[PDB]
Amino acid sequence: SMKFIKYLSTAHLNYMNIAVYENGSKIKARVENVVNGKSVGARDFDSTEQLESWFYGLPGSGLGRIENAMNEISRRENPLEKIEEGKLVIWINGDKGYNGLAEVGKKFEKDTGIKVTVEHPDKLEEKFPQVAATGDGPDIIFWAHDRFGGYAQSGLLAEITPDKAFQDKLYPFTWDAVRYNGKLIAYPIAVEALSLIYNKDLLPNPPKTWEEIPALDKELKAKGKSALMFNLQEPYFTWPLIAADGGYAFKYENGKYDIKDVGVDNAGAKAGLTFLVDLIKNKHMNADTDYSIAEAAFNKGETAMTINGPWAWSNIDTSKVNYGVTVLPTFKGQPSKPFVGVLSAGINAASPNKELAKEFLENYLLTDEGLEAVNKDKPLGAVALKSYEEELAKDPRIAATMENAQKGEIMPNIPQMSAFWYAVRTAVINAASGRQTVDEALKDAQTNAAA
Ligand SMILES: OC[C@H]1O[C@H](O[C@H]2[C@H](O)[C@@H](O)[C@@H](O[C@H]3[C@H](O)[C@@H](O)[C@@H](O[C@H]4[C@H](O)[C@@H](O)[C@@H](O)O[C@@H]4CO)O[C@@H]3CO)O[C@@H]2CO)[C@H](O)[C@@H](O)[C@@H]1O
Repeated sequence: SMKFIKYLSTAHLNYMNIAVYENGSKIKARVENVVNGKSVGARDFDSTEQLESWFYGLPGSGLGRIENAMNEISRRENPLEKIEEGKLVIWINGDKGYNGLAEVGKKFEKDTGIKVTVEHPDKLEEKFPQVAATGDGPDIIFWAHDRFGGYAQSGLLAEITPDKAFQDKLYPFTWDAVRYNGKLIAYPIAVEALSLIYNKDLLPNPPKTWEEIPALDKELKAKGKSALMFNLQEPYFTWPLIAADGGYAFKYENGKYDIKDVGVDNAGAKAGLTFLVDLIKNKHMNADTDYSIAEAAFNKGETAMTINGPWAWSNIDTSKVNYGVTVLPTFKGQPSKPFVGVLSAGINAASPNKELAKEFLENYLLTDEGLEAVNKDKPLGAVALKSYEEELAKDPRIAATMENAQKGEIMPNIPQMSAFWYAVRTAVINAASGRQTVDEALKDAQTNAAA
């Protein structure tokens, strides 16, 4: 879906260039490190013609104009469309099929004359609670369900009330993910869980255990390859290893979560992160690997494995790597325990388009045809819609997604999940980079999560 076409500049500036991709039916241009593929920024374009007209229209010339292009593409991507009556503004994260969703918007616009804009503003899930509070932001926000309880607690979300027959179309556990204080606060879309992704040409049988990875990396470095690369910057990707042997966010009792019973600093969590840091101290992995570096390395056949969600699969299809999707490795004999997210669509309490939003979500998006259009852009994984899931469940990659999900946990949607994530992210980066030891990083994470 992300298919490389060319570098824009004939000469690399400071080992940076602008990588131009065919992105489904659109174009994406990224400011990339030409050595490790690290992406510094990106913007979408309708077509190569629009890309060039934009580029030929920038100030400067020669390499100076490339630089200006890089500065424009690499600066923060801010919300552009403002809420208006008779329009829908949608925010969804940049790794999801937002062009497919826009196509669902076009079906809505054809039927109703209401235009539907889709954006992926940077840090949309942080921008939302600050601007929706004051009447701005989008009509509809997409994120995994863990963010939504914080939003609901602050009054930022309309209560959603699909009728019983609509509720019967989605799996009951996906409704539970978006239930907060006895109210539905979002429409569940898809069920996400990390899986192990491996190159069958480098690795016909993936390791069952994390403990095999150091030896695997040893023999692959000899052939100039890596065993495993994945995004070390976001705790979502490292959590499954941290949870495997006992780590948890909040203990869920008979009825509720106990925000005072935090488990980011127990023996299991310490063991998982220690194994992670040991991979780095032994140079099997690099503390600076982010999402783009790992993706580029795996899709070019430089590393035998990665850890990612379904939103990444079609990029690998395009790369033509002979890949498999399978259950995460065990740690200490215990299954890796990924946090399961339910991609969910909430309606802004400040939206003046609440009935149009409901109509868009229920009768356009949450249909076999609507989800397929999104899925064709970036795969959704398992979907909350039973009719569509029963067809997707025949795909072994979906079966593997659900196996990892079943070995994991649905994320809590309580307000403090935000604090938990921020604390675990700081703990992993500090332990990975050697700014802190494992024990002292997880001790601080313990503190920051429960406050
Ligand atoms: O300033 C530091 C960083 O702060 C911001 O990131 C925060 C988010 O605001 C928090 O919400 C949380 O993020 C969670 C996320 O809520 C959770 O759903 C999951 O995200 C997955 C997602 O489900 C999946 O579909 C796919 O998109 O991958 C996501 C993981 O990247 O896990 C997140 C935690 O890793 O915590 C993060 C900080 O870690 C801000 O957005 C960052 O840009 C900023 O650097």
